[PDB]
Amino acid sequence: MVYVNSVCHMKAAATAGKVEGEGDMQKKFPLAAISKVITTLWAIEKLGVDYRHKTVLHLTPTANGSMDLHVEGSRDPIFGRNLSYFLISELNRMKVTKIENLTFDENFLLDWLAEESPRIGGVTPRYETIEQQAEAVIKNLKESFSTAINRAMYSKLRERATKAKVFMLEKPTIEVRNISFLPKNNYKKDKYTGSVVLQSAPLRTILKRMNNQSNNYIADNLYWNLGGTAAFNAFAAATLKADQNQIVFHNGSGNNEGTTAKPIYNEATCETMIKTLYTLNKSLEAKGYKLSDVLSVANKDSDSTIDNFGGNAAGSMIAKTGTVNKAKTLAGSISTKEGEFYFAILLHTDMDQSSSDRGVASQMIKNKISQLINKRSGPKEIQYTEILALPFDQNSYLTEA
Amino acid sequence: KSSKALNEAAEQGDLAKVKNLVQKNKIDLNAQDETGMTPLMNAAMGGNLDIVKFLLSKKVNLELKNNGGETALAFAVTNDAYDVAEELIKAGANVDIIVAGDEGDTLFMRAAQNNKKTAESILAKNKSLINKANTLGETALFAVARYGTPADIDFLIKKGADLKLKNKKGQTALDVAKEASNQDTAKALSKKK
Repeated sequence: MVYVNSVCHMKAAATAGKVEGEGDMQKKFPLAAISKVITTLWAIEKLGVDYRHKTVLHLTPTANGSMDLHVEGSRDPIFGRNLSYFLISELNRMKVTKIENLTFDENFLLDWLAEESPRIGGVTPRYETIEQQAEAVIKNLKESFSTAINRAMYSKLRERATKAKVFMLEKPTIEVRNISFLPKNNYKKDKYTGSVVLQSAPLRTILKRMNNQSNNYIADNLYWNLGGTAAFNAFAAATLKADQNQIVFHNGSGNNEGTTAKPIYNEATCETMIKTLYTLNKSLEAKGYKLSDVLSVANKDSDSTIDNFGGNAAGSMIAKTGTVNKAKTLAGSISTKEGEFYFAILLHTDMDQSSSDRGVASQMIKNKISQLINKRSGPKEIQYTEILALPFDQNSYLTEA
Repeated sequence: KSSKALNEAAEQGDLAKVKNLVQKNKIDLNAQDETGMTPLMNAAMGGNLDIVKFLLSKKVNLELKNNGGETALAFAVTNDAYDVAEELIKAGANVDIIVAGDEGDTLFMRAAQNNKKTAESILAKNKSLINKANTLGETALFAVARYGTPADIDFLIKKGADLKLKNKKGQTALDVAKEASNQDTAKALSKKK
C-alpha cells in the first residue's frame, strides 16, 4: 500500500515561519535516507564544513631500500579504492614503490568498496571489537591495496581527477610484503622516520558524495565517528530542540537495522526535517556556502539519485531521496518565482505486498513537488555548476607533517 | 524455486554474490517469488546495470510480470534506472507496456516525464506511442502539462503530440494545465495551435 504519511513546507527566509502541508507534522515516521540530511548537519556542526580527515603516513627506510609504513588513521569515512589509488600515485611521486612492513592503528578505516555497490545500499559492517576491525582492514590491504591495480578503473578515476585539475601518474604500482595491526599506543618512530600527511577532500564534498549516492557506508561511519547514538541524542536536544518524542536514530544512513520481516528504522517528525533543513542552510550560509554544496541538485548532478527527477523540478530543486521497504521519502528545497521553500515528503510503501509500490510512490512524490512548484508561480532555475565529488582535491597531495 | 538471497543481491548491486550464487547452477533465473518478482526485475529496480548485463547473458525471459503487472523494463523506468532501460530496450524488451498505478500510464509517458533519451528510444520502436492514452484517456502531453515544463511540451509537439485530444472527462491538456495552476505550460499550450 502507498500513501502519504506527512508533507511539510516552509518558505526559506531569515526566520522559520509558517508551515503547511498534509497529515500530522508532529508524528514520527520512518525517514529512510533523508536521515542523511540530519547526519550531514551533525557532521558539519561538530567538525566544521571544510574539515579534512588528515591521515598521517610514517615512512621509515629499510636496509634493502624499501620503506616501512605506519598509518596513523583519521577515521576517514571515504577511504577505499579511489583514495587508495591516489595514495599509490602519491607514494610513487615520493619514490616509494615498495613497502616492507605496513602497520596501521585503530583509526585507519579502509573499505575498498566505500564508494561502490554493495556498500552504497548495503548494511554497513559494524565491528564490535577492534580485533574485528583490524582483521577486515588487513583483508582489504592484503586483497585489494596490494594486488595488481585494475587498469580500467584506475584510468576512469584519473580521467575524473584530470577534469578536477588533480595530478595522478598514468601507471603507478605498489608492493607490500607484510601487513599487521599496531595500536597508536604502541607505535614509536625511528630516528630516520619521515612523516607525511594525506588530507582527504573537505567534509562538504565527502557529504555531497554521500548524499548524491545515498552512501550508507559513509553516513553510518560518520555517525559512529561522531560518537554514535548517545552523542546523537545530545546533538538533537541542543541543536534541533528534539527528544525521543520527535526523533529516534539507530544509524547515520536511515537504513534498516532490523530484519526484512521486522524492520527498524530511524524516525522523526516532518517538523524535525524542516528544522534540520533550515538550520543546515543557515550553517552553510554563515560560511559562504549553499545547500547545493552538500545535497544533490535535480537533473544537474548526473551522478546522483535525482539525475532523472524530471518535471518542473529539473534544475530547480535541491533534495535528498530515501527508499526502504516501508517508506519513500524526499526532503530539501524548491526554487520558485515566489522564492525558495523547504519541504519534506514522507510516504508509506509495502514492498512485501508489491515491489511495484516503489515506482508508484516515486511518481506521486514527483507530482507533489511539481504541484507545490505550480502553486508558487513555477520554477526558478538555481545558480549551480555540477560538483565533481572526488574524495581528494588539489590540497590532498602529500605534505610534511 | 526462486532464491531470496539472489533477488536481494540483485536489488542491492552485489554482483560478486550474484555471480557466486548463479555459478553453483541451482537457480532457475525465471523463477518468480511470492509477489511475482524475478532476479532481472530486482536488478532493474535497483539500477544495477552490471547485474542486468550478467543476467541478460543467461538469456532470461524479458516479459515476465510481477503482481503489479510490470516487466523489468517497467521496473527500470519507474525507478529512474534509465541506463538499465536502454540496455533492456537494446536487448529486445517490449516498450508498448503499462507501468503500475491507478492511471495505467504507458511506459512512454513515464519516460517522457523524466528522461528524454529513453522517451526517444521508445518512440524509435513505435512512433504512435506519442498519442497512446492511459486508462483515463490521458497521454504524455497531459502529464507534462500538469507537472512539466514548456521544453517538455515542445518536445512532445515535435514528436507529433495531438493538442486537441480530450481525456475521459472532456478536458484538453491546456485545460489540465490550468486546473493544475501550471502557468508556464498553460501559456506554451495556449499560444500553440
